Amino acid sequence: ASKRALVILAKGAEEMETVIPVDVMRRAGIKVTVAGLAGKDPVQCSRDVVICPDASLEDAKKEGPYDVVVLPGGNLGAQNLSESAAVKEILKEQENRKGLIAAICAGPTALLAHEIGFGSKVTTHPLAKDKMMNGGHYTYSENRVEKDGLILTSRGPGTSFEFALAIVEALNGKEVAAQVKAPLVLKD
Amino acid sequence: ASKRALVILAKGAEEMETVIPVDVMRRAGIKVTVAGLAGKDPVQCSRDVVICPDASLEDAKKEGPYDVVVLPGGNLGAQNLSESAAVKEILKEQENRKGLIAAICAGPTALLAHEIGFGSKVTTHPLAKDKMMNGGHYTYSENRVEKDGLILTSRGPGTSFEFALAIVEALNGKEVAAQVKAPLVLKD
Repeated sequence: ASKRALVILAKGAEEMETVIPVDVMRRAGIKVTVAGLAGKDPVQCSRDVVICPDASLEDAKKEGPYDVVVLPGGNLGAQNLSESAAVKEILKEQENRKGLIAAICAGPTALLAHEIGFGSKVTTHPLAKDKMMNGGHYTYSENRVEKDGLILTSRGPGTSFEFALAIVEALNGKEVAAQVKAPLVLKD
Repeated sequence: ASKRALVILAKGAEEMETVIPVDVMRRAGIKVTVAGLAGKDPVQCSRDVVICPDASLEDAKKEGPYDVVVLPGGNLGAQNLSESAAVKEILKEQENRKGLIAAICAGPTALLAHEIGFGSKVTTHPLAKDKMMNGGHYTYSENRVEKDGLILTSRGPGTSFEFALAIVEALNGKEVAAQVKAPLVLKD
């Protein structure tokens, strides 16, 4: 009866956009797997924080399905996610089974690379808007968190808490998200 | 001419309170050393994120002095910081040379354990107030970030961004902090 989250961690990922959702989701009782795109080895994030993943993406793929797939941002991290065939397969499968897909900052540009969720309203970091909108396949929003169908996006490192709590609310409901939120000392 | 920050990372530390200041400080051009209390080995944080430190505290101690010493929170992390003689020596030396000391959430209770900054106004997580105030050696504040002399404290994971930007402002000034803040997409 436990919900499950897959966080895909690639070199160059924004480490704040990785750790905040992982932490908050585990506070909500979600079983989170931080999976290294390139294997089980430690990942050097965009600001040189080095994180040890829980598993390789290859192994984590076999232990699906996941209730949410989470794509952190970071320009170079997002480019690695966009170029990976394994990520394409995971996201397409998640779209088909109508599971939640969540991406933050530059992370959403991987959805475009893999032709995921076309027609949805999405947000990105302001600096990633042009890239996301190439072709007009999405409708752009400037909301700090945007949820359209099964696609949940958010704008930046400073929206990471709102992003993570939106995932919790979608998976576990509003009361759990409020319970988890209170000890964090968030402003609003 | 480069400012230098020491972040002391112990088992049980709050990983969000560790990564946000490290990331934000590096965005500000500060040279940050994440030092493992127990050595160079990977550190399991409170919500099971595993971080590889840049150095052991023993080695980082020899490469001082630092313009700021940063103490993350996490109940068990803070207890490990409070019991460590090496931390006592680092903090006392930092107090003597009038360097900045920054601690967040439960982190400030290590200042009490090591008899640091008595008489200062401080804040903590609400759940750590009673512990910090044992003996009445400090004056308590409920501000999200509090700075009294060379002691800078903050309340929780949700104040981590304000905490980190206060460090940047103290070290590099208000204009750098504002420049670093803008791409983060913080609300206020």
